[PDB]
Amino acid sequence: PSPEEVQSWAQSFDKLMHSPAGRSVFRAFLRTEYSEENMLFWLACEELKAEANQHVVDEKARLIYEDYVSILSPKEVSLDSRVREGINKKMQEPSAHTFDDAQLQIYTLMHRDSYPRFLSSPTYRALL
Repeated sequence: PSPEEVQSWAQSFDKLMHSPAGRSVFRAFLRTEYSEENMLFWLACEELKAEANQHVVDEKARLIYEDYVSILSPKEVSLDSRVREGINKKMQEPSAHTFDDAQLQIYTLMHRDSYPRFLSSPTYRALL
């Protein structure tokens, strides 16, 4: 929580996701703009990598395809296109890298829509 996490996260993005306190401040600022669901969408996607098993890989795969692609609330991650078909075709016999295309597209939305304002958001200048 020192000006290092602040000066460090402003020079590179990895340091922001490769640390517990980073994923935290980002989880809060986003909550304001009502853009936190995408946050979990990243952990749930990068969580399936600590498995790559086979039996649990299927149950969990549904939680992701169910909690979003199916239906649940207006908080549906902004996504739906050529990828909606690739996920439905790859859904059979999934793997620890099926959302690699979806999880990527989103990580880009936060980097492009949240980084320009986060670098100047009070949540980050509030500790500066």
